Amino acid sequence: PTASACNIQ
Amino acid sequence: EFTPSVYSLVSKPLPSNSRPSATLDEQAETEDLISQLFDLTADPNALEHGKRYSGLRKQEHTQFLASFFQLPGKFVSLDASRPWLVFWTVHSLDLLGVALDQGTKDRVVSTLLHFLSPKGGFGGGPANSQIPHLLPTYASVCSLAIAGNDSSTGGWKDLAAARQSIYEFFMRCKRPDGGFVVCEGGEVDVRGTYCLLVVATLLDIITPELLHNVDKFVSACQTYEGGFACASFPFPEPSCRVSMAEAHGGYTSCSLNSHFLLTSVPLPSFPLSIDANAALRWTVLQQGEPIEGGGFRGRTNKLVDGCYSWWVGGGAPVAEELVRREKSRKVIPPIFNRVALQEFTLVAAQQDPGSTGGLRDKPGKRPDQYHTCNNLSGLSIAQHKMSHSPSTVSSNRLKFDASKGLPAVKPVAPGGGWKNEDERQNARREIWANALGWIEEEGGEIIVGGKDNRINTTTPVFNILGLRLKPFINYFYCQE
Amino acid sequence: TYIPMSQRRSWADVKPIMQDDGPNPVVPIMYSEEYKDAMDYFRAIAAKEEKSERALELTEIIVRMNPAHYTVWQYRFSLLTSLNKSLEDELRLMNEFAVQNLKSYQVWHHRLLLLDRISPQDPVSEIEYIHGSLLPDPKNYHTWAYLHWLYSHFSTLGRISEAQWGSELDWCNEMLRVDGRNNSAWGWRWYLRVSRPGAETSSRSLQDELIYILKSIHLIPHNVSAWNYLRGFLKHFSLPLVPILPAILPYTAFPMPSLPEDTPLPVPLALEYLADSFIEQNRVDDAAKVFEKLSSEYDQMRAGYWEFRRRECA
Ligand SMILES: *C/C=C(\C)CC/C=C(\C)CCC=C(C)C
Ligand SMILES: O=S(=O)(O)CC(O)CNC1CCCCC1
Ligand SMILES: O=S(=O)(O)C[C@H](O)CNC1CCCCC1
Ligand SMILES: O=S(=O)(O)C[C@H](O)CNC1CCCCC1
Ligand SMILES: [Zn+2]
Repeated sequence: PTASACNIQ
Repeated sequence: EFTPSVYSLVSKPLPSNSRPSATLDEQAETEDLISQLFDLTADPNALEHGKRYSGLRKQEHTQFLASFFQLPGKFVSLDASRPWLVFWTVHSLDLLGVALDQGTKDRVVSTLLHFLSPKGGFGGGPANSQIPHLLPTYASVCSLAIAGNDSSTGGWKDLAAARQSIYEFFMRCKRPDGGFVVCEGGEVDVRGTYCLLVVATLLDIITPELLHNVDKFVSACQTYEGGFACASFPFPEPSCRVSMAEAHGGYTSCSLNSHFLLTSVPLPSFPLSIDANAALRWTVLQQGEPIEGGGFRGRTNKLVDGCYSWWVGGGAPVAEELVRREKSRKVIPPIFNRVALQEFTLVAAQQDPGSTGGLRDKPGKRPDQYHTCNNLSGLSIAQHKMSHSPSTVSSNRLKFDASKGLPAVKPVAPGGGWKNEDERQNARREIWANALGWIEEEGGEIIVGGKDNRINTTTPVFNILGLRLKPFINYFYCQE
Repeated sequence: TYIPMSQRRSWADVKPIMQDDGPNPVVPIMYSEEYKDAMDYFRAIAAKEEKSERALELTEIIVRMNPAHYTVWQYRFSLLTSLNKSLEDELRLMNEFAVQNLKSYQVWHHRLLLLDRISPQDPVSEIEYIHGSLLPDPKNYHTWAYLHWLYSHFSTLGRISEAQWGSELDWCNEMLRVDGRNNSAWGWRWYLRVSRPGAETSSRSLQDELIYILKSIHLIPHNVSAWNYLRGFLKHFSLPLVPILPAILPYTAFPMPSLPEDTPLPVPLALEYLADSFIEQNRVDDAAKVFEKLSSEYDQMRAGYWEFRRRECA
């Protein structure tokens, strides 16, 4: 389970 | 018949056409992941032995969020986004129907107020370390609406006093083309526009000079696909404005929401129109197939992501309303699969049961605050039929008291403010009224898997509970 | 072993400032010894507004630990400007960051500011690097938006030659050859062929464009990217759908289709095309029927939307 690549800032 | 369950539909991969690519490799691999998880899981609509129960594990998610104590060192990558960590938590808890005690709320308020610069605006951390930024500003203002109140320690009082400074901060961010920098020397895109317009609307600090070209910057973001890109480039007022990237779920949400907020501003030939029907079309086209859990993706030919349930799904009723107004300009079933989306959340987006809790991008990814918040925000939009009701806006106009309100903002330019008190008050009424024009359609509720899955109703555009939005905006417009 | 900055000779003169988020703050983070110490001294540096080399080095220390610290990045660039540092050197530093950071808004904007200030007479070297940058992640949204800005900015200065545009279109064509499902590449092609101010719009430029779009669809009939591009194309140039219909009809069961293996029919987007064709001919009844088939059978996920379109006819 890898971390999600969702940056919003 | 118009919102079929994923389980009642044939699951078939996206056809290869005998031309394999890197995209298709990831798509298939992801199809297998989601498809298998659904097979392991019991159909939420049925009444199966040995199969996982898809019920919303609310207590697990609450505990995932409890981690109001301290965060592991690896959270340093978000040391500049602490107000988001606050918002994702206090908003999720609001959706999950879990209350914070007054003591804990006070901590939240105190923490955020320490992020407030006297010069105006909130930063991603303590004011003595970080400069103001439009995003932390939105996240902080929204968080104060959720965890604060109107007492001397409620935070709202402090916001009201900071109104002029926040406004002056907003003006320093303003570019001539209608775009805003997210901070001093910062980047420019609809994220900033969205966050700024939301706060300006709530705090009653909107002026003509604030909005000039802001509308044009957003319209020009719309691409051929129908969605909206991050920004538009002005070729030297400008000869023409060109979109600078793909139609994107997040930026489309920011664009639709921004434009919507502008439509209630009493300016002439404002705001420049968008292609509502193309926005709606792009929106509905981003919902995945049965094999991929009917979750939303953020871009054409990319993978579904739980966080887009809000960015894309949450934009649906804004686009739908704009389409409605479009048809009334010249002169009902649901516009997206409200059932499938909930199923994706319950089955695929939740952490495996009996573990850390929280919701996630997709199977195979670790849960986090961000996806927890956006998965549940989308779930809300899907469970509850949201609509902007003219009759409600009209009702708001009738009860609006223009004699009450906080002191007008002092414009940067002499003629930057409203022509006169009448224009300003009519503007205050329109902005306030429309901001409270969202209603949950009675009988429109759809709760897949049973009422124990129900969460609270979030407001489109703002993304905080109506019961927060009302007392909050009423405080700043003195309509309490 | 780490050496606290309080014991560093170069910093002995600086009194560090503690972080002030009040008492019992929420969402507090367990900073490392290094990170906290660096910020403790940054707070003092920025508070006194010291523009120095050590301040510059400190900013690199911090941003390396947290590539998203917009405050520190802002202070760094003001250092580059103030100290009149070599922006070319800094650009080469940014090539290291662009490797592992990938999706940091602050890294990319920093690169943008650099190239704005440097303002090279020919951006060809930067254009190349961006292309190479896209190999590990061909769909990096930051990168594509940056390439859009680079060409838009420098073309406004008149520094994009016809040879430059021409090679760019070659590179784009190659991107779509390697992955025709790369919607980012399609978006770029739209910029090169349609949206850019200097785009060639002739009654023969359109010919070539349709040829390209159609062949793309025939190679990959279920490619949503190609279909969207086709509709955006006809819509932008106000072209009739009817004449081109013969090339789409086969998918409802100028270049024509073959049929390729693993190609289930009908293609829902081809049905949308057919439906909108009927609307173009004012055959709302025939349009409704295909809209109803989309809602009932061929695209049930959007049953409600196609039902809306079917009513829009009546
Ligand atoms: C994986 C998810 C991604 C990359 C998030 C994209 C969405 C946005 C960017 C929208 C951000 C919106 C605001 C910060 C208001
Ligand atoms: O999944 S939820 O978050 O809804 C709740 C949850 O997991 C706890 N289950 C306990 C454990 C054993 C006996 C009583 C109930
Ligand atoms: O905005 S105010 O003038 O009220 C307060 C003030 O300027 C603080 N500046 C800090 C100092 C070092 C890190 C970045 C921000
Ligand atoms: O939709 S109803 O309100 O009719 C029924 C209801 O909510 C069922 N929730 C179950 C009950 C027992 C344990 C787990 C979840
Ligand atoms: Zn995501």
